Amino acid sequence: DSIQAEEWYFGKITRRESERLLLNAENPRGTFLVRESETVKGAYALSVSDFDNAKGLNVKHYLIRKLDSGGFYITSRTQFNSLQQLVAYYSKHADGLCHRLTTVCPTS
Repeated sequence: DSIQAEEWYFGKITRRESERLLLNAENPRGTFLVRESETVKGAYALSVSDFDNAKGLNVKHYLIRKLDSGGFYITSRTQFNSLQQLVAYYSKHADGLCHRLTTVCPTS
């Protein structure tokens, strides 16, 4: 219920560590996690594995903005009341991302 209970929530890990976890060649395309942003205080980052036509296995990082008035978004036109809801939504369809979210990042 709290974000801290969610298996895809890794909290305060670095961008480099997110890539280490996500770049496993075993992870399906759209393997993901959510971490605290290291660039924007109080924001989150959605880190997603991908297979790029030119660069092969790569990780894409999307900034999730947090509103003081409540709510989260990658883009202000598609807002959610929780990170849980945002994850559910992007798990259904890419809607802009490199791929829909498919697999919770296996751990380390």
